[PDB]
Amino acid sequence: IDYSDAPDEFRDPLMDTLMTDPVRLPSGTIMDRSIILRHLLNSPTDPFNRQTLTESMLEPVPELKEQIQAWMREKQNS
Amino acid sequence: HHMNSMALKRINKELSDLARDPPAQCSAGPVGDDMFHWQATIMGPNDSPYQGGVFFLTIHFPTDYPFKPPKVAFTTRIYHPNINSNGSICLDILRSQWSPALTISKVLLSICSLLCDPNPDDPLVPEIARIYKTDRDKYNRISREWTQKYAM
Repeated sequence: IDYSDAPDEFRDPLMDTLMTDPVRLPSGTIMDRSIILRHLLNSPTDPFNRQTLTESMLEPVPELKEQIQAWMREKQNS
Repeated sequence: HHMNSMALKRINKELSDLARDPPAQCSAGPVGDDMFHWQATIMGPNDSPYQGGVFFLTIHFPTDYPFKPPKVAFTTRIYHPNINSNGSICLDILRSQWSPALTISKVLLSICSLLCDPNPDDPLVPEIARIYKTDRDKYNRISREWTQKYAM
């Protein structure tokens, strides 16, 4: 079953899905690697500031990931 | 497909966000049952010659939404340099200039702020574009003449 319910934040800016591999664009925006990657196939640009963007420029955000994983773990009780 | 269910999930939020927040003079909903097919309505800005008239649109969402821009156009006839007999609209936002961050709510506004101020240097209907440039009075009059018989 399971769902979300997710505390925003974890949620993707575009699709509002739960993230599984958060990354930060140069923009300072945090996106799910999966989503953003699909955007880069069409146009090599940040989907916000419309500045040039490539995979290389994506830095991972573990702090949040663990935060999500731990959250998913808590959502395994009761 | 998976990229289908996803695009849909987004479309849904957009619709839920037009309920928690309706744009200025703008209204849009699914044509019932089909989610990738919406109709939109516009109350004709009061800073335009279309003031009063109600103009209907059709929004067809790509299955790759929002990665690909939504196809949208007028059903209602309207006198404007950037809208032609078919219903086509001339907005960069709807062509090569569309960002996945853009939403329907946003687009409608972009369209209204076009009915108030048209871009005649890049016109969909040259004949009209020349009237706008040379003789505004003509334009405004005509725009209303059409808003009169077509949009009411």
